Amino acid sequence: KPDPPLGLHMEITDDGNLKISWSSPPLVPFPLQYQVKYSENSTTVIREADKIVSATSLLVDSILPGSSYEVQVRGKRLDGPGIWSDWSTPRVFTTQDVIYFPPKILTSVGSNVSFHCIYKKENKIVPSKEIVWWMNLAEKIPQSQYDVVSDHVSKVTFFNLNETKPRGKFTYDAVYCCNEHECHHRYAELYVIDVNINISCETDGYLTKMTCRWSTSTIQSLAESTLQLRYHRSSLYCSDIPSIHPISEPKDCYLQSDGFYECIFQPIFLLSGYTMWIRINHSLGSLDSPPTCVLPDSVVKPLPPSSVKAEITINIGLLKISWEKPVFPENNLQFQIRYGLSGKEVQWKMYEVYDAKSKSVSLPV
Amino acid sequence: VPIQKVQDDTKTLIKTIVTRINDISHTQSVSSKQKVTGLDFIPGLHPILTLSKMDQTLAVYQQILTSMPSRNVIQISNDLENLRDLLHVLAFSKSCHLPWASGLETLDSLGGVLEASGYSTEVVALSRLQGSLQDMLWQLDLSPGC
Repeated sequence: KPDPPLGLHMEITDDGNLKISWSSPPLVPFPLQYQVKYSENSTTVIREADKIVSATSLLVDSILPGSSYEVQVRGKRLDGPGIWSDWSTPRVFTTQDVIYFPPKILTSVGSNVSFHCIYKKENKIVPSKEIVWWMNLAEKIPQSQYDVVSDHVSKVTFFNLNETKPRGKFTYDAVYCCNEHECHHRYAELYVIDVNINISCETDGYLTKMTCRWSTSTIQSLAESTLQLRYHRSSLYCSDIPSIHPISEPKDCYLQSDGFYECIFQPIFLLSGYTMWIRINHSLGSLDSPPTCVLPDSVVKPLPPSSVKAEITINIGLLKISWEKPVFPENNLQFQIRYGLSGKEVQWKMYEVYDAKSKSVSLPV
Repeated sequence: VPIQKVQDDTKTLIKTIVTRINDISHTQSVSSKQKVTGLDFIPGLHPILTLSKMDQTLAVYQQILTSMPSRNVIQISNDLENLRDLLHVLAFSKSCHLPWASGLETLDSLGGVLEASGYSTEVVALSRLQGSLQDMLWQLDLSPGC
C-alpha cells in the first residue's frame, strides 16, 4: 500500500484551463497510477468527475468563474494487483468573477498582443457584443480593435505596441474588459519594458582578452529583476542576421564605478563570432535582448603608433613626422595626424595618410 | 563564400601570428632553421607542398601549444584553429575533401622535454611555427593543391 500523494496544487494556465498537480511519494520505486476525484460547485451547476491518469498532472478545460473546486487524489501501483492508497486531503480552490486569459503578458516594443476575456454577470456569461474594453480606466479602447472570437469570450488585438510609460509605481498597463459602461476591478497587465541594451566589446592591445561593456540605464525602474549576459560562440564568423540560440552560455559580468557592467573573455577566439544578448529573468517570464554578433578580429582598437618623432628637415623647411607601426592590427593601415603650434591651446591642423607602407610624412609649415 | 576574401583574411591572419611571435623577444634571437636535438618531433622547416600536409602540421602545432602554460600561446593556438578552418573552407571551395587532422599520437614523449627543459621547447616551437607559417604564406599564391 503506497503512501497517498502529497503536494496537491491547483494553478491556472495561460489558455484558461485548471492544472492540478501532485507529487509522487519518494519511497515507491515503481510507477503509480492515480485516481483523481474533483467536484466543481457553482450556484447553478454542480459536477463530480473521477479520472484515472498515469501522469502526475490533470487538465480541466474552461474553468468556470466564481466556482469551488474540491480535489482528492489517490494512488495505486501500476503493475500487478496493487493496493489503492488512502485519499489525500481535499484541496479547495475558489475562483473570481471575471476571467482574463492570459492574465499577464510580457512583450517588447512593436509586437502584437491579443487579450481575451469572459465577463460574468450574476453567474451568467455576458455576450461578447456587450463587452467594452478600457485602458487604465481612462479611455475606451476603439471598437476597431474589438474582435468576437466566440459568443462568450471577447478579445482585443494591439498592433505596433510602444513602451508603456510608468505611472507612479505601476510600470504596466491595466486593460479592463467591462459590461457596457460599468467596469470591474480586475484587469490584465501589459508589461512593455525597454530591452534595447547596447553591448560594446573591445579587445586589448595584445589581443589576449575581450571586455564587453553594457549599461543599466533602462533597467533601473524594475526591482527584483535579474540580468544575465548570454553568449553563443559560432565555429566561424558572424551570421548576417544574429539570432537567439537555444544553446547558450552565461557570462560573469561585474558592475563598475561608471554604472557599466564589464565581462572579460580570456582567452578569446579571433575569427569566431560571438552572438551576445541580455536575459532578464523576471518573477513571471524571461526576456532576451536583441542579440548582437561581434567578431573580435574586427574590433581592433590597439595602441597608437610609438616612436613618433617630429623634426624639421635641414635646408628644406618641411616638418618631417615619423612613427612606428604597432604590432596589431596587421591589415593595411591609414593614419590621422594633428599638428599645430605648441602652447596653452594648440590649433590642430589635420592630415590623413592612406598609404599602408607609409612611415614618414613631410608637410609644409 | 567568397574565395578571394577568405584568402586575404588567411594572409592577414598569418601575418598577425608572425607579428605575435615577433613580440616574444626570446624567440627572435633564435635561429629558425638551426637544428636542436630532441625537438625533432616538432614539424620544422621540411617542404610543406600540400594542403593536407599543412593541415596536419597545424594540428600538431596546436596540440603542442595547448600543453604549454602561457597566455600568449593560448591565443596563438586559437588563431591556428581559425587558420585551419580557413584552410578547410578553401579546400571545400577547391572541391577537396580534407579529413580533420588529429594531432600527434606520439605526445607520450613531449612530456619529458617539457619537464627537463621548458625554455628550449618553447623557443624552438615558436621559431619553427613562425618559419612554417612563412613558407605557407609564400606558397599560398603558387596555386596549392590537394
